[PDB]
Amino acid sequence: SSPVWSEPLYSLRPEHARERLQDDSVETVTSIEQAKVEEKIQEVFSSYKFNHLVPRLVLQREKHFHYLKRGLRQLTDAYECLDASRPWLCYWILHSLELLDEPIPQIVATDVCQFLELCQSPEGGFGGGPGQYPHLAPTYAAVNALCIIGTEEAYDIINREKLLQYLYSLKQPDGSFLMHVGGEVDVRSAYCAASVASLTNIITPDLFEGTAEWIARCQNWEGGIGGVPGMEAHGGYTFCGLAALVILKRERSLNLKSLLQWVTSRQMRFEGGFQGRCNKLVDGCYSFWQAGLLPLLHRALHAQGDPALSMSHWMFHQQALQEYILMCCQCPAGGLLDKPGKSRDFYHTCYCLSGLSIAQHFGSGAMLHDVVLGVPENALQPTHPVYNIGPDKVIQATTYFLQKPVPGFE
Amino acid sequence: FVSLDSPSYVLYRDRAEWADIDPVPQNDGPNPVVQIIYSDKFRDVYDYFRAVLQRDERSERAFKLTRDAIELNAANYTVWHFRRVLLKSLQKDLHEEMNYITAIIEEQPKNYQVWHHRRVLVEWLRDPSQELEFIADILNQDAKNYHAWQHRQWVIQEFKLWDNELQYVDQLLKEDVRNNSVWNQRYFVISNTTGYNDRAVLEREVQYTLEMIKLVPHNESAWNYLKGILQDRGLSKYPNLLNQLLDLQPSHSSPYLIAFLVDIYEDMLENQCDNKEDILNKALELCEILAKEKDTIRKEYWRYIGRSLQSKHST
Ligand SMILES: COC(=O)CN([C@H]1Cc2cc(-c3ccccc3)ccc2N(Cc2cncn2C)C1)S(=O)(=O)c1cn(C)cn1
Ligand SMILES: CC(C)=CCC/C(C)=C/CC/C(C)=C/CONC(=O)CP(=O)(O)O
Ligand SMILES: OC[C@H]1O[C@@](CO)(O[C@H]2O[C@H](CO)[C@@H](O)[C@H](O)[C@H]2O)[C@@H](O)[C@@H]1O
Ligand SMILES: [Zn+2]
Repeated sequence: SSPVWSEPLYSLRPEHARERLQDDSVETVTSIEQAKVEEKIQEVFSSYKFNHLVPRLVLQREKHFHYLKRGLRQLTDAYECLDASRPWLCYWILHSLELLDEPIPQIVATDVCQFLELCQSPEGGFGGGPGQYPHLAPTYAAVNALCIIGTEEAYDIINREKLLQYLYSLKQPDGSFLMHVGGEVDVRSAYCAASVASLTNIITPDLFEGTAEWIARCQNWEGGIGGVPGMEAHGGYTFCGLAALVILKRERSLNLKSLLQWVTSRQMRFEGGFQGRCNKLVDGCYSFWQAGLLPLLHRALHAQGDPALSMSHWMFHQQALQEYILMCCQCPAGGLLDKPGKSRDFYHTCYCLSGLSIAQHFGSGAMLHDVVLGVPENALQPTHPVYNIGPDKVIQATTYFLQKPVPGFE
Repeated sequence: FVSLDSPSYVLYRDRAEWADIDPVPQNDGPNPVVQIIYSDKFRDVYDYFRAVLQRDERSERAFKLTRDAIELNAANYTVWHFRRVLLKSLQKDLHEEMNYITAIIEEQPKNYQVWHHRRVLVEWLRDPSQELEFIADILNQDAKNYHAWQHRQWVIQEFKLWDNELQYVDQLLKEDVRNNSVWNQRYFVISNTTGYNDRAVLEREVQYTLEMIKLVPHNESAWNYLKGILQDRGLSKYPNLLNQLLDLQPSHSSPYLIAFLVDIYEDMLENQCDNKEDILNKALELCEILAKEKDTIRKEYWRYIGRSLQSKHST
């Protein structure tokens, strides 16, 4: 076998070259773009191999940490485009720190709580910044950020009575939710609503009536889930759809066979990462939205007594995903990214790390099996596949809020 | 009136016609986090926006101000909502507003707010007449823009504009047969018009798809559409298809063909086929080929399928 200082990689096997795109001599925009990405990625993979010497891969934790720590205070005017997404910046950064096992100083934690209080609307929910209308997306982010902090100060920020009224104010007769008052409907809203309502213990019998059925209407002929009924299956919306159904305990509303076959098909044979939809490009953020579907599907199938489920692995290539993230998605200045050639950002930092943690950690019942590629220090903290915050944080928040009544409902 | 980048642009704090209203600064708290150090121009517009919003000032000046706020951050859904409140309150010409959103979407087509705004306008006008041509222009620039497709589906379904869409699908499949958005549109059109229960329609679609597969055998979208249009009745309900793919196997043994065979065998076993043991052996052999050689990225999936087949069909 191998000395400890060399670790053979799947993407470096000689037979891996056979996985390059076969365009059948028929060039289209799609194949031209795929080939350009593959050529760049092969150059990257090759830079990690020195004939039979293959040094262990390294997650640059310290560089990522410094990048993240700086983003938590002041940002340049380049971030003006995110002025209606400020709770997202809090969530993406705090969750990345949490995965990296970097403590959140007490003062930082209090400051985050205070700012999110300012984003909270008197009508319930949180807006993208102080004085903005509430919207389910920053509401989801703010609640997750508060649960990551996990102090009584953080939990008590949330106005639960108004939050529940706000969710009611967005609920449509067909089971769907508006993203905000006078706004658009897509499957993101069902997940944002289900996530915040379950964490804060504000679910009424009424609240999600019809919602499972509406989500099922968004599953399409491909087996994944589109933003609304009729639309192309996409990893982001598929994650939202399945996670919302897991919260509602209605996963069986879907065809799990076609979903499983679709998501596993989204892992790229050459790159090792995931694409968001068939015949589009690999992207590090799908390390979460797509690969996070496998622990959800595992749980769903396990609940049905499926005798064929693995007791050690998720149903995707855990090693190849770790290889894609570690070799292709790290910015040497810190932060992570979509694919080589793209700029780092806090969103890709959050989801590449979340996907890495999923890839490293299998758990089902009492069975736990880790596969940490590279140096042992690469091991991240685990993430909950429904909420995408630490499982410890989920338990602590849910326990806290279960001690409070559902607002105005016995 | 004057655009944000116009040489003659003046900050709102310097405008005589705005002198009567005090701007409202953003309170980020005494110890800010994720604090964006705005440009002077950005902060100026948003300080006056906060002022008009706080006062609920439904004025022509507030209406013009929202255009600038949008240029500065077109993802600001609060500004878009207020702009719609003003469109109604001021009884603004909605055709002029359609020309505005047309320009805006052309500039920033990957944005939820701009598409939603356009939909509200079309709903208010009950006028879909510019939609298919406009969307086609966006799709000419990015044939997979998700918002553009979603808006197109809405317009077609809402206003019953089905008649020419299969022809449009065909043209885009000619341009890029790998465009999964277009295969999705194909399913959307057919399921909502003729349906796939018409056996003549289903045959037309199966032939069309098999032809595309012959032209470009490693194009996943066509394989996926073939399975998609047959799966609910059950792949085993189509005995001629198996033979046709088995005839193609030696010369075109792609992971897509091999996976499709496993899918057929899976369904056959579920429906008490003759020669169960033989079909099971063939299915397990193919799962192993896929796991070890032809589709190794999906080794865990193929191994699961093998175990699943044995748990259901071994005896
Ligand atoms: C939680 O999931 C998300 O927020 C995904 N969002 C964007 C977020 C995003 C953020 C950044 C970023 C973050 C911090 C500093 C600088 C940039 C960059 C890109 C983002 N999105 C576009 C994207 C991600 N991966 C591929 N693409 C095209 C996708 S999104 O707001 O839902 C979105 C908005 N649109 C119009 C399409 N997606
Ligand atoms: C809780 C939330 C807000 C989840 C977000 C879920 C995601 C990521 C949804 C995707 C939405 C969307 C508009 C996708 C289309 O993206 N368009 C692209 O071109 C990216 P790609 O080529 O990878 O599809
Ligand atoms: O993936 C197929 C699976 O999705 C469901 C919904 O859960 O239906 C979707 O796909 C059908 C084509 O297979 C479409 O006719 C339907 O509109 C769409 O929702 C299941 O019925 C199907 O087995
Ligand atoms: Zn991405």
